[PDB]
Amino acid sequence: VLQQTQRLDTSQKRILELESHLAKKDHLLLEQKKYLEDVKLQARGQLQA
Amino acid sequence: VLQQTQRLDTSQKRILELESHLAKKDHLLLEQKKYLEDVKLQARGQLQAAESRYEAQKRITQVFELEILDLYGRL
Amino acid sequence: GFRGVEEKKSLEILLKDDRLDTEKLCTFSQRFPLPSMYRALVWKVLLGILPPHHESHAKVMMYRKEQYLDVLHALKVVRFVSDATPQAEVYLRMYQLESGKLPRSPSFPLEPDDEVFLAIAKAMEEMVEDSVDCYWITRRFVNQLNTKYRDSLPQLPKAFEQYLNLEDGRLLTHLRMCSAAPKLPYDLWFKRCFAGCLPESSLQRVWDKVVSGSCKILVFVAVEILLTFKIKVMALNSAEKITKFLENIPQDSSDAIVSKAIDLWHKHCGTPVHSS
Amino acid sequence: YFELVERCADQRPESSLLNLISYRAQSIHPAKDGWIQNLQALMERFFRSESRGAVRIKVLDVLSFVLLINRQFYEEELINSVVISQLSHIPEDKDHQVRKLATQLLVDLAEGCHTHHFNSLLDIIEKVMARPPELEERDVAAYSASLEDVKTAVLGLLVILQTKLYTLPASHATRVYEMLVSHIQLHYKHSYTLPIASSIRLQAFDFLLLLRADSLHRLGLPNKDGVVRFSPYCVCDYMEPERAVRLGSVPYSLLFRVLLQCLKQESDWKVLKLVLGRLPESLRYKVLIFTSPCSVDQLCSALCSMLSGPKTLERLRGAPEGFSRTDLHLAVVPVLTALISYHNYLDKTKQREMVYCLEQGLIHRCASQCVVALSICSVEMPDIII
Repeated sequence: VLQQTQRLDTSQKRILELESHLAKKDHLLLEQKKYLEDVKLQARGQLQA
Repeated sequence: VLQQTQRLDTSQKRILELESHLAKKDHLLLEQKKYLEDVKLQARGQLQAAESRYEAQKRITQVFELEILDLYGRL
Repeated sequence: GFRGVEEKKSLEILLKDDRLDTEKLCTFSQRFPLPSMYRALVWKVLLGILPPHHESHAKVMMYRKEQYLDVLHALKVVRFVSDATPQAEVYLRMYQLESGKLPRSPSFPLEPDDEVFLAIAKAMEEMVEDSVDCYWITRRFVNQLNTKYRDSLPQLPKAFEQYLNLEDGRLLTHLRMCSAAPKLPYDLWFKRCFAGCLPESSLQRVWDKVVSGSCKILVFVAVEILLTFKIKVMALNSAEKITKFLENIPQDSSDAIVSKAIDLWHKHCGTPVHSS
Repeated sequence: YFELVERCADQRPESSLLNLISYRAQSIHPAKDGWIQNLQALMERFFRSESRGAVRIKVLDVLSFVLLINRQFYEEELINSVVISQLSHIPEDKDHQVRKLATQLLVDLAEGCHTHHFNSLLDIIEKVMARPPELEERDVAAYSASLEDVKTAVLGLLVILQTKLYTLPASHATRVYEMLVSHIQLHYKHSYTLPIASSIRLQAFDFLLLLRADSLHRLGLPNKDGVVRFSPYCVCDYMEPERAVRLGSVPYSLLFRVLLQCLKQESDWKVLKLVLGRLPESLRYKVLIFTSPCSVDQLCSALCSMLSGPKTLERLRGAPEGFSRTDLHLAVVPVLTALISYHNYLDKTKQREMVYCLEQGLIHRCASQCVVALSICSVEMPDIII
């Protein structure tokens, strides 16, 4: 039981770390999505001219 | 002990899944950066394609302009 | 109160961003006047002459200047225009060429659409210094009239008849007793957008709003025209006399006319609210 | 040109609209501005407001290809903008090919979709599965194809469950299991009889009976190689929803209850041959039955009453031409043999009936199984084997 609770606590903390890291990755993906939207908006903005 | 072992295994497989998730999101971010650079490159290609269209039509109008100036000169 | 400073600095903040938010610029243009130094820029951005991204303005203005010079040189080549041709007629011929509606020779009489564009072009000349900028602003404005407001402009006369009563019912009753309501100059007010009716120094305050999506500002400009001339209109007594007076209103009170028309349009259609 | 074709689409031949859709599909990828809006417009015009079958199939295939390529990055945006907004009317759709292909699309999409839009995709699959007094002998076969979308929807639920069981959030597999089970129970509520419904029940039961569980309550399923993978998130255990990593309560009682109804009401022998063929193996896992509101008493009652009365043979259809009460004995005796292990959890009247069924089996070709079973009954059930 003691070994399992040490491992439970460490793995739950690791999960929280990984979830925060994954949230950061998702935020970066959303930012790059709107960066591509911005990029192609600029590109068609002078392609239309 | 069964519940505790189950809680660990949920967490430990979830760690492997979350690490594959972080790896996959990093690889998706990399391929997305590459795709943004490719759409930026296609932007240059399409802009220069439009420029070439304009230059070709400009030359066509140049030939017709010289024809018009010649025909007017002959009047 | 230094509210002019607040307006100018807010617009400079809206213009500082590497990407100009056309929606925020439209809302600002609704809520406030444009400072004259940024009017041509903001009109170009809202009319789509310049795209939202500020970096692209140099290359896009190169494109606009190239297109202007190409169309102008083409009109010179087919001898449609000349150096003597007035700048407004030059813009009209450029617009006709770019829209494929150029006649066989300049001696062909102008169509009503041509006269409307010519009137707006004449008004634009006094507002926009640069010939390329003036032409592009003119063409996009007239194209907005034919595309963004092809259905809205015909409704404007009825909106005039409504809001005119809603601010002074007895005045519209005075007009209808003359049965002159359908003979009022709606083609001037709403096809030519008061071009040639108001001095351009204050017609530009109207056109700020017309560029930013509001053609009801035209309705309220006409309403404030007739409210400002209540002393004269209530002394008018014939349909033709009213029509001729409304096409040649005194220009002294025009600054106040447009100011109070914007006040009336902010009162009846509410104050614009920034989006959350 | 294709703007003109779009503005005269109603009058065009179908191949012209196919070319238009291919062209617009070219226009739909993340490199092009407003590609989501372009796809939404194509979907609206040529699926939502078009009634020709091939054109809608082509636009549905365009959407399928767009999802196949661009679910890498834009899955959520596409689902919100296009799929939920356009395919939601598929249950009311009148084209059978279009409905079948649309639930195949929604299924293939929901299998991988682990966002909070999986519930929205299962909404459309469910409303498809939520599906006559007059039929002529050949018109039965022609009409039968009008339900293949129900088939692809539920066989799609099988694929979706085989994926979603091992992936969070665990409510996804929970909903798929509830839909699969409540639908295979709707079969008995409505007493469906068509061969499509028979095959649906067969395939669904074949998948469902393969749900194993380890000592850790974790559910499991075999891979292609037949090796069981136990789920780290979905557990057979009953949780009351009334007043840490969240865990998927996938209680075996729902599947068990519909197994009871399959024993009591099924008519297709190919299904009972399967349910009886896989019940002994499933009954090995006492974790399944005990951790959920299962009723072993009802199970023994179903099997014993199946053997005791002739009514089962008056209920069965599609059995082999020589099927007899003896064949029913051969099939049920294995389940009773495995059911002996639940003696402490069976009512003694049911134990007496089960012992009586095993005793009755000594007449038939399963005499060896009955004698072996009765030996264990002697050790385990002395107060009733006396």
